[PDB]
Amino acid sequence: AVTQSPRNKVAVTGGKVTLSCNQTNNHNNMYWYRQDTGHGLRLIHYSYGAGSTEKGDIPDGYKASRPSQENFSLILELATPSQTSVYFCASGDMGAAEVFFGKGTRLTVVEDLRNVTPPKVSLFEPSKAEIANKQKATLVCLARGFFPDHVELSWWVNGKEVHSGVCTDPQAYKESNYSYALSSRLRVSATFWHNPRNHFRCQVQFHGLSEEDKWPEGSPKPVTQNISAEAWGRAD
Amino acid sequence: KVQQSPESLIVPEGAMSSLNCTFSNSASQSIWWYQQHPGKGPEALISIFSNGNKKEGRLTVYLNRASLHVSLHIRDSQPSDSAVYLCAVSKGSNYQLIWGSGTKLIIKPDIQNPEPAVYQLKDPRSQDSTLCLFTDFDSQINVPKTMESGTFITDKCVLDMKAMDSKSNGAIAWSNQTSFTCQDIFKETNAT
Repeated sequence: AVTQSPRNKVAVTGGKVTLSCNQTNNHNNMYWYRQDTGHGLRLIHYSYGAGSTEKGDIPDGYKASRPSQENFSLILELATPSQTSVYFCASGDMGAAEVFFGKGTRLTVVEDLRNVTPPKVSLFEPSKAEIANKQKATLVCLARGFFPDHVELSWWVNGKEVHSGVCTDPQAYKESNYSYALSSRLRVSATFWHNPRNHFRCQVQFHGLSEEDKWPEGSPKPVTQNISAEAWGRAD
Repeated sequence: KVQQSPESLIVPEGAMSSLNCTFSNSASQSIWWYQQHPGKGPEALISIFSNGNKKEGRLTVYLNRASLHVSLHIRDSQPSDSAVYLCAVSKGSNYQLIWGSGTKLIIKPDIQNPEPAVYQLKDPRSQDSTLCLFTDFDSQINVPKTMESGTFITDKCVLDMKAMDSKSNGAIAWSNQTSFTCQDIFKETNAT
């Protein structure tokens, strides 16, 4: 319905970050909000139609434009780590008090981009005790050391994304001052795990740098990327 | 100013999840409940305009403009209905919403045959990498973190799927020196 872009973003203190929302509905109001822990949403500003953006609750370090009634764009002229947040866009009308929301932009603001690094994904295979004694086999995926925590974890059994029998940490653990950790459990039937032909892959999608960004380092650039650990069903 | 009942709610796969809300203008013309799945933004779930009950599916919402309290109750909570729950209030057509503090409701797996087990699992793609899986432990056992600056406990996880019975559960731990036993002096409530 509504879309935003980028959906993730790293910035350095001092950034031309402009988030851009578009409602291919026909709504005449367009809203930019941010969600930080303890607030549900706080409005920054909004446009009542193509033309004039007006103001909001949090307009400080944020400006906006409404070049189209189907595009409302928020700018952070000079970044600051206080603007590290999740940003939601909305589009509204007078048909109802109900409003329509974009999916999210995760913006993290750092002092040194060298800290942005993709995760280490490890897939831990089921227990002998577990299989034998409880006739079930939990594999455990664990991603350590990534920065920032713009990620999404997904299991993939034999090429198909799976959800049944998957339970995953709600939020990411601050392992250290940068490295984040995240874990996830996939339980299945021992008869299924023993099949030597069933292929389990845990994939972490990580959202690092935009290729428009500079990375003069001795190591590879931490762009957006999938990183998986795989394992096949064994017999003993 | 609108505030919501728990910041944080975890319930097993069958509970009645009960969130509450609080506006200030007794006359507020409307109260909305928005759901926010991981990966989506708030979709609108359900509305109260009048003073009473409003069942919708396994949802009920009750308002009291002479108590300033709106509450959303979920009956037979599902994995599927775990998300952020925003309580907005549209005190008029011509006003915008005033949003709430939120509530992170999360549906733990419900372990009906508590069969606790500290297993330890091994990294296939070699190293000396192992970790501990503390699985099948009752809907009561609480979980803080570890004993030192070289260990990690992670709390009870969060299901994502509507149907099965082998819906995985468990805490997990790992250490940063091969010296520590996978069943150490655990900083939590334990039960055999």
